Amino acid sequence: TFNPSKKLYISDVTLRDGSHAIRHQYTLDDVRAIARALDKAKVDSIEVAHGDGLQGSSFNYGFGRHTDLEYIEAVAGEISHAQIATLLLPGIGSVHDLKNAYQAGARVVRVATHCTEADVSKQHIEYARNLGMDTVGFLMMSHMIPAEKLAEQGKLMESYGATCIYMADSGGAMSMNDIRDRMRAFKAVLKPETQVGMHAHHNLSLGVANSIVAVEEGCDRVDASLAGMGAGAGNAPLEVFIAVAERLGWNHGTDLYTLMDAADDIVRPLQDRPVRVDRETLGLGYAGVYSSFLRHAEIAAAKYNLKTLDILVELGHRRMVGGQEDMIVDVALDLLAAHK
Amino acid sequence: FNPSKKLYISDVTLRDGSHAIRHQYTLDDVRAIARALDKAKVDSIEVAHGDGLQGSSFNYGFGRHTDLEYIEAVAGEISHAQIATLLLPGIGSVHDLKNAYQAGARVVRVATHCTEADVSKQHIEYARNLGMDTVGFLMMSHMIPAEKLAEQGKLMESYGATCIYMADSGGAMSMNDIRDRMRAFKAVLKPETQVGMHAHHNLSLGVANSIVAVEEGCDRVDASLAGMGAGAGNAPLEVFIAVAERLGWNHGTDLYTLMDAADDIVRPLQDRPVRVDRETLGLGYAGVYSSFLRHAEIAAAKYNLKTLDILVELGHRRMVGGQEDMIVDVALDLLAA
Amino acid sequence: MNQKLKVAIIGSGNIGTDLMIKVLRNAKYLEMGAMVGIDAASDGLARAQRMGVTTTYAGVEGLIKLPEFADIDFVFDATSASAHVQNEALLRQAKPGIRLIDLTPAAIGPYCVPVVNLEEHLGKLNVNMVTCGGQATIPMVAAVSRVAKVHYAEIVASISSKSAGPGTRANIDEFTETTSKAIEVIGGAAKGKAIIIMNPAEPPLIMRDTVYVLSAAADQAAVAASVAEMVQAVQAYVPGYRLKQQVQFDVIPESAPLNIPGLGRFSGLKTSVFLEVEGAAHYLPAYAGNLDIMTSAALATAERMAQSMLNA
Amino acid sequence: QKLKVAIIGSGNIGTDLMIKVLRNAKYLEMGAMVGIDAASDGLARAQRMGVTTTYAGVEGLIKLPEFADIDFVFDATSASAHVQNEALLRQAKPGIRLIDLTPAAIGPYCVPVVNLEEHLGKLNVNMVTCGGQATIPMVAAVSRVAKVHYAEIVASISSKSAGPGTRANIDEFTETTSKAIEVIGGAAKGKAIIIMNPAEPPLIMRDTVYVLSAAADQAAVAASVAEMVQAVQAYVPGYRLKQQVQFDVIPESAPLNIPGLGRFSGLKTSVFLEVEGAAHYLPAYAGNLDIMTSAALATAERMAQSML
Ligand SMILES: NC(=O)c1ccc[n+]([C@@H]2O[C@H](COP(=O)([O-])OP(=O)(O)OC[C@H]3O[C@@H](n4cnc5c(N)ncnc54)[C@H](O)[C@@H]3O)[C@@H](O)[C@H]2O)c1
Ligand SMILES: NC(=O)c1ccc[n+]([C@@H]2O[C@H](COP(=O)([O-])OP(=O)(O)OC[C@H]3O[C@@H](n4cnc5c(N)ncnc54)[C@H](O)[C@@H]3O)[C@@H](O)[C@H]2O)c1
Ligand SMILES: O=C([O-])C(=O)[O-]
Ligand SMILES: O=C([O-])C(=O)[O-]
Ligand SMILES: [Mn+2]
Ligand SMILES: [Mn+2]
Repeated sequence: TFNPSKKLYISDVTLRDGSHAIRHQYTLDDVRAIARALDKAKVDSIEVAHGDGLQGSSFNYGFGRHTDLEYIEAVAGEISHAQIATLLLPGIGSVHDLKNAYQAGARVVRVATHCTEADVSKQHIEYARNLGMDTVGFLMMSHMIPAEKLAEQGKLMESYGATCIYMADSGGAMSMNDIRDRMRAFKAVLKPETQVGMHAHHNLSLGVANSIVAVEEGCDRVDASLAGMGAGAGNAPLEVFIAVAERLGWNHGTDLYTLMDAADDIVRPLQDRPVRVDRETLGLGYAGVYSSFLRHAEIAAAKYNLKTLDILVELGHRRMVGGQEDMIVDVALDLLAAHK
Repeated sequence: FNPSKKLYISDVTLRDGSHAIRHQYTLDDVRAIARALDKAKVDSIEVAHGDGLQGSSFNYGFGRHTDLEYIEAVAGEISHAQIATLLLPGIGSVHDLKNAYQAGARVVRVATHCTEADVSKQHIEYARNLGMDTVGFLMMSHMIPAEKLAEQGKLMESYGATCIYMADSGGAMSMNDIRDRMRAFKAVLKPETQVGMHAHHNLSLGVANSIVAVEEGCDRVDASLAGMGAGAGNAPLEVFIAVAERLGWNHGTDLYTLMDAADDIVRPLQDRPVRVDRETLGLGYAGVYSSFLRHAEIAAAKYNLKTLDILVELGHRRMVGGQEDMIVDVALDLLAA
Repeated sequence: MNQKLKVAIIGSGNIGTDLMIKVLRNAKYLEMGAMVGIDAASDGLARAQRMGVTTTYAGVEGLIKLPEFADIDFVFDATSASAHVQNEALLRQAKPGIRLIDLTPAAIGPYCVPVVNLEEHLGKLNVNMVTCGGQATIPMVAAVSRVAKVHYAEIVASISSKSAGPGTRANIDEFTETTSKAIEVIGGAAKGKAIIIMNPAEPPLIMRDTVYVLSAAADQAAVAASVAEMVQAVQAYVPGYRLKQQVQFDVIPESAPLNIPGLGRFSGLKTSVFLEVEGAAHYLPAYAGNLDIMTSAALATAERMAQSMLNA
Repeated sequence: QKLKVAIIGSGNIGTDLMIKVLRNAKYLEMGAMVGIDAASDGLARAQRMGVTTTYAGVEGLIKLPEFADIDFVFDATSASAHVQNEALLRQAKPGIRLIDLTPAAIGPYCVPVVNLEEHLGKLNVNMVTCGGQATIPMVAAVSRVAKVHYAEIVASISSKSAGPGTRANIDEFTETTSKAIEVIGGAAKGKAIIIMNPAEPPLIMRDTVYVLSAAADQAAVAASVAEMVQAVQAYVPGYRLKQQVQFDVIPESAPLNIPGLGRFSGLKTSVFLEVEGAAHYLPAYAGNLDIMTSAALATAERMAQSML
């Protein structure tokens, strides 16, 4: 059976998930420089928004240096190959924010919910489909429920109109067989035409390994970022994933050297807290803690004179979900009281 | 594979990690690291220059101390783990092995390029005559097919090695390459012969490849604190142990002790960060011997070339372990062009 | 007292059923007239029946036809923001002077947060109760705004997934929008923001609300004492509402202002209030203080409206 | 007229040497090729050239009738085999001249461009190793210009050019080459490394020489190096620099620490050689055979010239 090879969809999240690593301080020159490189490299999409999605700028998650719409408009002016993607979390961003982001240039939207809460995505997915956007469902903290339950939530977003479903390993807690389990569950219940995306985090050093396995199990889209720029120990490092994909003979359609150069020449120098696996980010992956909590826990650790790892371990015990950064100070205050 | 099977954890922070610090560990550095590893209950602690016994040289870089001085310092601090060492025929000799055993080494890994196992015969025989735990170690294991690699492993077993490692010295293999090689080894070695994995992290697969090797029946895992080691480093020990622990594997070590040692003792000793970046990714993409990294960076700075251009041409030349001198040869040829 | 006015509750779900139990047990000027649902198998209707309350599963057109409707003067809407529009429409035509108390975020009538403005809209025939997050956090915003000018106020409400029924899950955008607007209008903040998060953890989590208030420079002791007075005031309605932590403060110098993109470059004081809200466990268990903070507010508003009409 | 010789060891070195004796020797002529493996290719090459062979080792050599007139034995077996070969040959023919191509080194070292004339009267002369014959001339080229504190050589050869006899004497290779770098090259301390690479098409022999000397004039070192390359080319035309001599000044303010040897400043000279062979047995890449066998032959030839 002689058939055309599968073309992988490469979704860069350097300007959205990577916003967490720089505490949402990208300049307009930064986003233009990064988008130009990515677009030259021929990635399929460039995701742009605050790390917590549209209207994530806040005291809870940190304020952005610019608004999401300013960043989107800046990127739209520099690119001609890739589409602009954005992230929207019901409870934080709204359909009105999605309308404004579409007006600014976004054409792909990933509507993200905690893995058990996909029914809050209905109106956003239906609105995005009415706008003619590439509409994607995105399930956060995907290690928290079994593969068949996650698939049922994915099928619910499919029923709302999403044409792609992602699993996001927000806590960077999964290993390769957990990825296999989830990909098989999705493929068993979704329509054959519905795309599947992988969004791995690197907290256990398996961001690229998990992406490779996702693709071997049939996934269509892979989220990654230059130098892994992203929450916790970062996302799967895009230049690394593409180097491996290239050695495997996979049809990824991007330019490897452009990505390798952009990662170290443009993106890496913007880091002020190195995006790597270390005691703290390994603690996120081990405990299965939402990766964006990293810097907020390091800030609380320095303010209250505690160890960041002790804060993360307790957050793991508390079973917090995405968006619950206010519980980081709660845990820190409780640890101080406990120690007294 | 059974998760209750006890894994053998072999730390290489004081041997492969020597490459990351350009062989400048102080004696207090090696005592502090060894003390933490011993407290963590790792099975062995490997001590030597990066290029093994008598690696100190112009080609690989001179040590701050000799191998025997480091071994003696480490011996004085530990009580649980054994001291392992590395010996490459063509660089170190049986004489050097004898001295290392007298200083305290009990495990010797005799390393050859993957197609040259027959040069290890005398070293393996000598190690078995001292009653050491004698291990064959095949470098650059991505360079030949699994069946051919297993044939070389069988040769070392035949000389007397009781454990055979595959080392992904270029950090070029992905997970299925590890399965292929594990299956080939298990098909031809005696059932009692131990198998070991020595992954490098140049493609970010140091831990992933180690996990797959264990799923495929490997007995020993080499790793190092913070990945301290050539290239983008070895499999990072604290990360491998965290994953093994989450999987319910019997790794037999203390994770917390390792995590603190990696960042409070080892990571602060790095000058050039041990990480996956353009240059170390280049090693894995091109399949180049990982210890070439800092020597290529040195040559790049001297001749004003991009390190990556030097590493990609080295990959085309198909160099093996120990060929640091060809790094300058390539730099000069790139400037000639 | 003895002479009470009758009420209907439309929505036999988490909020409506907790509100019915509060009317039954604690109302002094009001008494149950009918519980109205659209699902004959609804647990709330079964509960209403066991407690002797008249029920209908024929919606608001069904309520308008009960014999009891002639004597119902108040209607509490605990359905969903979209359904309130039609509910108001129908009830208003059937009985022009009926009082609607909206527990959804539709907000077709003005906002009421009792500890801040209970007396303000007592003559209005449609009053909106904001949201659970609003009722829990607007008092803390007002507590700061009565000490110092507030530039920006942000609330984060986290509730157990099991306590948020379908009605809540169909109006999440309206939750953020109505709550933000009410933080400005009632709380006194120049700009408001509201976030809602559901967490399905087991045992179910107690509602938590965190309020971040950016004001001009102010005396920290005065802000803390004002917060404490306001917590005491809300506790007269909901006893399990309490600080989980002492009020936290961060001074923001004019030499190093905080940039809120497109809003301003601010200096002064950041006040952080960490609340937890334990409910009375009338319907769901005590962790669901998110029901109570709304239902006690809605009942207090209608009770005061009734008091005013029965005793000028 | 020409004196008869035996070569013991019919491998890569021994067979290459045989071809050179046949074609180039002026004072010597082949008498026998001696091995221990009847299937050895070198014994088959020898038979094709009309040379008497035996697969019965040194013992067989002596029983050979040809042995009565054999005045020179070249030993191309392996270092442990050589002490026994010397023993049995000395007993049987006291004045026989042994030219040791193995790293056994029981006789003094000879690197022709440095000391051909020195040991012409000795009955057992050792030819160091291929790495030593390629690189000792460079160490010596630096030492005649400045004091050498340390010298290190890295020899990389194709795996196909390294027979089993080479592989069984790798330790001896590093020890004898390092001692010869000192004794003949003039370095106060030597080190030698040997690497085998199986790449295909097989690789040309490469040799890198690093020399730490006292401060010196770079043009003078480079000129000395060039003269020595020319000297070696008189024997092995494919011996040459692959790169210009490279230099690094080691300042007195940041000396190099060689652990247990000392702290030194001065000049680091790096010489990058390549050695193409004449393709007498293996192809031209195997210059590691020629650098040894031409040296061995030049030594015995000079001895035979003087015997007369
Ligand atoms: N913590 C909370 O759950 C919370 C707190 C405050 C305010 N609210 C608001 O209260 C409202 C109800 O929330 P909920 O959690 O109780 O939802 P729910 O789904 O549990 O309850 C809604 C009820 O309304 C019924 N219903 C729907 N349409 C109806 C109609 N036309 N007539 C009669 N009944 C009808 C449903 O069958 C159900 O019984 C929502 O607008 C929500 O935003 C919820
Ligand atoms: N580049 C090189 O390969 C090289 C260069 C210089 C010097 N040398 C030295 O030359 C020697 C031969 O190396 P090689 O590569 O030609 O090895 P080889 O295995 O190709 O040759 C050795 C020959 O000696 C024979 N032999 C072994 N033991 C014998 C014995 N006791 N009596 C008679 N014959 C015996 C073997 O059968 C074989 O024919 C080694 O000592 C090596 O160190 C090798
Ligand atoms: O949204 C995120 O990016 C995720 O959950 O990891
Ligand atoms: O020796 C090792 O360290 C290698 O080969 O990877
Ligand atoms: Mn993410
Ligand atoms: Mn290694």
